[PDB]
Amino acid sequence: RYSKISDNYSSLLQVSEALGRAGLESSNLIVGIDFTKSNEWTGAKSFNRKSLHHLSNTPNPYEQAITIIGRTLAAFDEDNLIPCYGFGDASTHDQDVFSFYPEGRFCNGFEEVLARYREIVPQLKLAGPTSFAPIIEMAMTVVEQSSGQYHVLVIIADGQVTRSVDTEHGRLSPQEQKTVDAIVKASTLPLSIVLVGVGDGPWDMMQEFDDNIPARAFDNFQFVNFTEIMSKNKDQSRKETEFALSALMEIPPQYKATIELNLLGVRNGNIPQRIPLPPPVQ
Ligand SMILES: [Mg+2]
Ligand code: NA
Repeated sequence: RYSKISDNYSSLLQVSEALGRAGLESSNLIVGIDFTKSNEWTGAKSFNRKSLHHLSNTPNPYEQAITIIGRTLAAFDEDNLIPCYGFGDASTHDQDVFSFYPEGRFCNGFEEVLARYREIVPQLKLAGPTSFAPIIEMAMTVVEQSSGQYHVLVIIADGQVTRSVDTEHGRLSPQEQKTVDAIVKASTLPLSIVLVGVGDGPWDMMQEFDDNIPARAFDNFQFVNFTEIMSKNKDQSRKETEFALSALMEIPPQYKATIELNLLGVRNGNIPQRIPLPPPVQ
């Protein structure tokens, strides 16, 4: 489907212009980066047995995804300010997020996101387990504090939310419970959530995860498999446009939904204020 569309898109500029014609207006971007220890081994097939957070003269999958999404959404970002958070390292585990800059200061453009990411990475201790509840709750808090301006939260991760050891008997983990609850509660705000999967996975459980999210006033969640798209044997430009479209094609409909439900521009009033930890760096 996005493959069929991308066959006509040679640049991210075209994708940006298409999003605009599709109704997307002022749109803000929040980025959350997975710093769990599994990043050390989920690059076995997709990244030459290197860590997915390996730094070098070629971008790792996190840097690549940030670049494509950032370049595509930049045109809609009026203040160019991107709240950016890490989670899953030893300072946050599955409980918190940390801001890329102290005092929760936002990054100035995706270029600063990328630069600051490279500074932070060598100082982190990767940990776990995996929950997206803190990062989704952080995004909720930012949306509320902005008085309901429309945000897209892009979570880039190398593994699904941690499951129960007794998952075979239908039991949910607290990580699953809180993450699903956060997705549902986030639908009371003008907020879209895109989960970008990098690395080997496994990601075969995501369709089912999506299907099992409880009913919401609008569908505010998308999963996109970066690795599967970028592993196709076609030109770089069209792998990039396919990924951009696969991640963002549904953003303008979702935006329109937040207007129809009168979520846009208002405070919900029921949103706990999550506080980001400082970046755990020198
Ligand atoms: Mg992981
Ligand atoms: Na913004």
